[PDB]
Amino acid sequence: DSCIQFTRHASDVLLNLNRLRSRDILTDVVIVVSREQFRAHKTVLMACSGLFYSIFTDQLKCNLSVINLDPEINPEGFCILLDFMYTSRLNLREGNIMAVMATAMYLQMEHVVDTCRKFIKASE
Amino acid sequence: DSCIQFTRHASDVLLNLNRLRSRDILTDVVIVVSREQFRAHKTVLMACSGLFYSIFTDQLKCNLSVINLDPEINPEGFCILLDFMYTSRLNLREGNIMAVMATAMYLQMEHVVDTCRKFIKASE
Amino acid sequence: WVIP
Amino acid sequence: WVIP
Ligand SMILES: N#Cc1c(Cl)ncnc1Nc1ccc2c(c1)CC(=O)N2
Ligand SMILES: N#Cc1c(Cl)ncnc1Nc1ccc2c(c1)CC(=O)N2
Ligand SMILES: [Cl-]
Ligand SMILES: [Cl-]
Ligand SMILES: [Cl-]
Ligand SMILES: [Cl-]
Repeated sequence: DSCIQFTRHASDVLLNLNRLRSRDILTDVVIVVSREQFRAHKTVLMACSGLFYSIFTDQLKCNLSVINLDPEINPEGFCILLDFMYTSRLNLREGNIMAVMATAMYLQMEHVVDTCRKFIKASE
Repeated sequence: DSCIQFTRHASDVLLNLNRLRSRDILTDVVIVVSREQFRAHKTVLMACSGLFYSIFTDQLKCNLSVINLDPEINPEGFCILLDFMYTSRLNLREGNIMAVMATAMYLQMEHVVDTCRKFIKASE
Repeated sequence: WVIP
Repeated sequence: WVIP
């Protein structure tokens, strides 16, 4: 086509989606990770995660308002990844890298798994 | 903070949101523009438009599944802008620029209004 | 705005 | 990935 493109559009959309999340506006699911709960938008979760894409395209699970993750999933690891989904920013630290990588593998977030593997290999 | 950032994340999220829209997955509103209907996600509309941000933060309108636009709004103009919302790509042409600009003004999409004004000024 |  |  002969379209023009607004460079910052995708980033501005994501910034607004994060603002809606912070104010709990039109959030439609709560992700339970052991004792912790995280409110989010199903569409954003599906757009970032192979696991959530699978869950919310399921004819029964698409209608659930609560999703319980595997008890082995670390809440801090999940929190860091949920923030990444809504911001493109990953708070990767020596103290959390193992939990972040295991959570990214479970959530099926290939690019996060890739940078975790690379940061781990550099430290060995 | 000490975060790392994935450059393509925002664009990949938007590409997936557009894929969900095309397959009518978790769309939660229909925008009626005279004889035409457009299915979309409320969160994406709010993230792109001052008008939709106002509508869906309203305590009554947030729960509506159908929103009827002003009868003066051109469906093709709306279609071009809805595509822009989900892709960052604006199909701006001599034959549609007036309708696109009027629709962008109504929807409160300042950057689109700005490029329309500039393209119009260049042709006078 | 750019030509993509 | 970059340093933002
Ligand atoms: N929502 C949506 C969606 C759609 Cl519509 N099409 C294709 N992928 C989608 N999302 C999704 C699927 C697999 C993975 C990710 C996201 C990130 C990753 O590492 N794996
Ligand atoms: N959703 C959301 C939203 C939030 Cl949370 N905060 C601030 N703006 C939001 N969206 C929004 C408001 C005004 C305008 C646009 C988008 C584009 C434009 O030209 N005007
Ligand atoms: Cl439920
Ligand atoms: Cl990823
Ligand atoms: Cl309704
Ligand atoms: Cl805009």
